[PDB]
Amino acid sequence: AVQQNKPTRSKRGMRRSHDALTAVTSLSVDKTSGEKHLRHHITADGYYRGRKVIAK
Amino acid sequence: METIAKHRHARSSAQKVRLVADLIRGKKVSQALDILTYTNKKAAVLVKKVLESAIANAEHNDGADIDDLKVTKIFVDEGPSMKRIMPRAKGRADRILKRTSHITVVVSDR
Amino acid sequence: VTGSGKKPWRQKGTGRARSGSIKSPIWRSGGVTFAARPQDHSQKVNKKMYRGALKSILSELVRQDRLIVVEKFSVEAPKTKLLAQKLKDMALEDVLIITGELDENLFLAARNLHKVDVRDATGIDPVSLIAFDKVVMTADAVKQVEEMLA
Amino acid sequence: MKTFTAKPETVKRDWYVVDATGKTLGRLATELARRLRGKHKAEYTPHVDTGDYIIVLNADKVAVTGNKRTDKVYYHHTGHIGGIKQATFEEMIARRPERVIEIAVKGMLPKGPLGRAMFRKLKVYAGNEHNHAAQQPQVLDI
Amino acid sequence: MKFVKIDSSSVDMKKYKLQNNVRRSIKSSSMNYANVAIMTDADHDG
Amino acid sequence: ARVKRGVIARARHKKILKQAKGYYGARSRVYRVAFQAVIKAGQYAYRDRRQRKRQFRQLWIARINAAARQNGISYSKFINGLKKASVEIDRKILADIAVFDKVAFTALVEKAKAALA
RNA sequence: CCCGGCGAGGGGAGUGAAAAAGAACCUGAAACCGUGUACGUACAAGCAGUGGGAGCACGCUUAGGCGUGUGACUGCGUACC
RNA sequence: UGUAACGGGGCUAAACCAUGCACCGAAGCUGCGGCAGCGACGCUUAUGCGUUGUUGGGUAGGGGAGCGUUCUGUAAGCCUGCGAAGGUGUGCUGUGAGGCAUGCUGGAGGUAUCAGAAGUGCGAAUGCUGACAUAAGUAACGAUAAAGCGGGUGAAAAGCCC
Repeated sequence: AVQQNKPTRSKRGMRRSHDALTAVTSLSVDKTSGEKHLRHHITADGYYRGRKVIAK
Repeated sequence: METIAKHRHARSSAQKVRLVADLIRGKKVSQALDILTYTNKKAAVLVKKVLESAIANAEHNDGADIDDLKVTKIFVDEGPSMKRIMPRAKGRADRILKRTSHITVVVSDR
Repeated sequence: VTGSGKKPWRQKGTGRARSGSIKSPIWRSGGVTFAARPQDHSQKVNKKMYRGALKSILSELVRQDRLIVVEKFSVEAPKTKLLAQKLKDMALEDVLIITGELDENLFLAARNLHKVDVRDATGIDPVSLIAFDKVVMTADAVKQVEEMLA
Repeated sequence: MKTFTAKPETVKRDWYVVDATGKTLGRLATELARRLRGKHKAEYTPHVDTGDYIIVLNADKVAVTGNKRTDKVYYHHTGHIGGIKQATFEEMIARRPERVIEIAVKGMLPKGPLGRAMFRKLKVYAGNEHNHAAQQPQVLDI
Repeated sequence: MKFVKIDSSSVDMKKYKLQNNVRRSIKSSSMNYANVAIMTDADHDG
Repeated sequence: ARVKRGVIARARHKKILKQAKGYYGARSRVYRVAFQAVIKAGQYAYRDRRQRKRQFRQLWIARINAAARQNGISYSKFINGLKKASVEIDRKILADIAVFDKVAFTALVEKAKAALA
């Protein structure tokens, strides 16, 4: 180990470039309820592709 | 318009929090909440609660007008770092830092 | 200083600097290599000098026309009002008083005033003279001075 | 005052051509570098490139003095193991003749971005034909 | 009267200084003693 | 009596850093560094003010020697003809002519050759 | 009063000369950390600067310049004690 | 380890010998301007000068002249709540340490001048104290005996209750 001398702040600023997040940038609208939900995932109310399942 | 909001003395590292902020700047309000909700981090819930307040902090205290609104100035500035020990082998201790990050949100029509 | 003569830590085998005591000045809380003692700052002055210097300034007062001489000078009773009322007739503000013999009936009312000091011939000092923009003497009082130096 | 200095926008460049047949290698390139560097003009600015476009043609016809044809060597290294490669003047003509003139000029020019710049000015061909006529080659010889 | 909790960070501080100086000082040649075996080989007294 | 220095140290440091404005990284921020960066910067100046007079006078010549050859003569011989023709003109003004006014410079060169003949 | 978990923290209102006096509460510097804007940077090798030196963007002005910021390219140059 | 025993290009002269005329090129010399030290000059006459020349790299070191912080007397004086000190910038200025005015803050002290006494001027000393960067959101979350599911609580449940 033993860094012989310290890196800059600019350096680590570059190391953290690719570390940035990527946004989903896509959502859906329920076939019935009109709710916002992910693709292939159920709505909070449980509606998936217009069908009700959980009822909890 | 103004009506900022802020959270202070949070328990989190500004670095971490600073990732979420980049995902929303200049953006429409409603999108963020939709972005943060389905984003997964400990901070998204934290920061979102703030942003939720700035709005509610507006219409009661000022002209409201949500449907046309924007996030202009968001940033993070670190707060105090609490001092704690995690011991180690051979008897040496180590000073560890619980790091805290102040937050600021500025939401405006322009 | 209060402390302990022990080595704060081991001589060798460590990453810090060799230290034999906690009381050294480079350290916090105790120090002061060179410490002051209540030494006497007084100076000797050859007599004739002191006796020779007063000769000068007096001569220097006349050439400034600051010095003043008068006959018997005293207040009737111990009142600053009367005292100052006597100077305001003489167009005086900041002044010195010197006389060969003091009447205790006077020195009272001279006390309270910030701009005045009263003295007897044996009690004068060079600085008091220079200080006040005006000075007085009594011909009697003067006799004790020229008689003093000789 | 402040002495004049050239500006890229105000620069006026030009095209020239040469037939290298019968020429001596070294004595040819020096002039080619003089042009490209701008030392032949009045307005020369060392931190600017005032050189004029040049087009060589029929490089393979070039000649040299003495036995350097079978003697003079080229060396290049691959950044591997220490492995080295060498090619004679003879060979290089039978394969990549354009390199020759394209090399000797480089060693006679400054290192750094500028020297790489003015090197972009030059164009060499082993044949007698070029497609650059549209910019016109007002003729030059030496 | 309206004070903020109690901040004991100074406790872990004084324990760190105390803990660090204690070992670092009196542990002596333990790193070196262990290194002593290394010390008997890495030396090359010639 | 005792003295406290918290203040005139800022003065020094603040001053220095101002002279260190613009330099990269730790050299424009910390004093323990900038102090040796400025002191070194100065001795380039003392060094540079000497040699810039070399830079221009090796430039001015290069300007000239071209235009001469453009008029069909070489720098060296061109000068010597003037010194034989008794002309004290400096190399500064001369070069400045070749950029703007070609006539005089051209019309001038024949002078040298004339006398130098 | 509102947000907020009948939290924290915060924003309004209000007091107060002043909340740039809010409890961590006079002043509030530097290292350190960030947001914002002008310029430059993805063919360009090395104490990182200086000297020169375009172009760019500004504030002045005068009307032609003067200044500030950056700094493309180039000569030289291997820190301190 | 890689052209590698011209600095490289490249050079049959752009090599060697002889002869000659130019030219380039140092902080050297000269030119313009400025500062300071030294000596004689006759005035001056602790001084203008006139000059006249000459000197002015510098470690250990020796000598000389100085800047600026605190405190004291000068000062029951001066400036100051129509804003000190301190902080933060700009513009000027001096041969130099430095000096002056002012823009924003801050909200009450500072001190001319001339002498005096100093706990008196920092980059270091594996220096002391405190604060903050780094490597880094990397290693690691402490025995491999083991968890899975449904209900309840609640803002939220894998770790809480049944």
